[PDB]
Amino acid sequence: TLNGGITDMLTELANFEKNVSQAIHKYNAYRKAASVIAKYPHKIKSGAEAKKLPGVGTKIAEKIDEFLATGKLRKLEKIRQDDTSSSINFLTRVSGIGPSAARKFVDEGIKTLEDLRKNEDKLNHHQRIGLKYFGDFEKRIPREEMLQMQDIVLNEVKKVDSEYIATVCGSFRRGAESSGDMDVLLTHPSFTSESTKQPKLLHQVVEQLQKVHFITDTLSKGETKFMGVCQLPSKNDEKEYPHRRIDIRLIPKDQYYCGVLYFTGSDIFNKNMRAHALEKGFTINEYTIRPLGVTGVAGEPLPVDSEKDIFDYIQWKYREPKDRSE
DNA sequence: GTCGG
DNA sequence: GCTGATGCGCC
DNA sequence: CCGACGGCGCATCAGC
Ligand SMILES: Nc1ccn([C@H]2C[C@H](O)[C@@H](COP(=O)(O)OP(=O)(O)OP(=O)(O)O)O2)c(=O)n1
Ligand SMILES: *CC[C@H](OP(*)(=O)O)[C@H](O)COP(=O)(O)O
Ligand SMILES: [Mg+2]
Ligand SMILES: [Mg+2]
Ligand SMILES: [Mg+2]
Ligand SMILES: [Mg+2]
Ligand SMILES: [Mg+2]
Repeated sequence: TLNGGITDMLTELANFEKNVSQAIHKYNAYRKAASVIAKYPHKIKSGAEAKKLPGVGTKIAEKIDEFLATGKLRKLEKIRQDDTSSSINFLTRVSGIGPSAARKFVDEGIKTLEDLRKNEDKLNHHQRIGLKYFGDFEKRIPREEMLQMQDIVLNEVKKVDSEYIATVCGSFRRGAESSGDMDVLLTHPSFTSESTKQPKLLHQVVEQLQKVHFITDTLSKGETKFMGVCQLPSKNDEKEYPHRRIDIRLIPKDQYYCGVLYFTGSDIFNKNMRAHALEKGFTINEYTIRPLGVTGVAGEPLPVDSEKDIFDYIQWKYREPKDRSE
């Protein structure tokens, strides 16, 4: 936690701009600045030193000088002591409650956990499950438990059809000692960029995981993306494991490398890499890397035979999953 | 809030 | 129905 | 100073 105080301050400012101000670009500006300062291998002495880093301008430099002087930020001190700002920030921690829904609830007098539980009728399905597991979803997953969850998913997927390949991505594939949730990239030979030779390919895997009581709830479900809740089985007399968030993304098998690049992240690494691609006249999504024409229209997919191939196109040296974190 | 053109 | 916009989610 | 800021899946709603 070398520049922990500064990165915490910038994260708190980011969350305010997203949750209260609904200023997504100011949120992205603060997260970018937080990320670059976290990687900086010196104790920052002044704002002028911070200002030399990319993504740190005049206003963040001024907030760092204030922070290093006083140990706090008057702007945050005031945000913390404002009821409406504080209420919106709390409600946004419930899965399914974003900035819009949070501000709506605060206007209806719903500002606390007790207010939410008294007014379940006013919540959509996602928001009901977010409230139900509010405590559990706050908790991080030790790598040891992620390895157990991996064993269940991969073995259960193999039982449905041995042609499925399931890859656990997110912070796990970046080699983190704990993860916020479980992200599963799924492929099957019968789903490519060219044809859907089999229907219900994702449905069948979700059903199997429900059948053995691993998946416990569904937040949303379509043909390619599942968003739900799972839980490790516990032994006799021992306390239940917390309920965990699970994302399952079915990716065309021929577009695996763009898919696994997307799903490995981190989110800030993806934004930086995709931003850099545009500067080099390319657009990257989870399916393809495409060149941009003179117009700014995306051309045809370029050939990708590895993660590294995508880095080569945008003239970046390969970063291993472990060097893509914040 | 930042920054390259 | 459908489409397009918006909210909230994922990395 | 200015335009751009990553890209998209699913749920929900307004308008036809
Ligand atoms: N969900 C997945 C995972 C992998 N693959 C394919 C892509 C590659 O052709 C091969 C394995 O690639 P990986 O990047 O997963 O390689 P590993 O690091 O697991 O193993 P190795 O280094 O031996 O290739 O399987 C796939 O179609 N679907
Ligand atoms: C950090 C100071 C702010 O920078 P931004 O362009 O969000 C403004 O300079 C003043 O703060 P605000 O008036 O409270 O937004
Ligand atoms: Mg700078
Ligand atoms: Mg939230
Ligand atoms: Mg995340
Ligand atoms: Mg995750
Ligand atoms: Mg996730």
